[PDB]
Amino acid sequence: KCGTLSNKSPSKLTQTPSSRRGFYYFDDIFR
Amino acid sequence: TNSTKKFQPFQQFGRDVSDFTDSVRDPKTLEILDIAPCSYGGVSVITPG
Repeated sequence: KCGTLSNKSPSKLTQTPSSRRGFYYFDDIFR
Repeated sequence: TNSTKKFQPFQQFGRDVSDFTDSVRDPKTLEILDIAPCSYGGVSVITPG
């Protein structure tokens, strides 16, 4: 049913530095 | 009393620095309100013995 790819390139694991990203509202109380 | 702070609908209460409830939403309507204690002021008495 689902398609199958024949060939694909191997995955590259290059890394990049984040910069002050990925913060969330930890509570549901108004401050 | 009436208050001028509008916040996101996942918040219900409001706490100050001393963790006292200062701002609240309302049920039976949708309106923000400010709560304050009604004990206030310094009282001093003078007696001549």
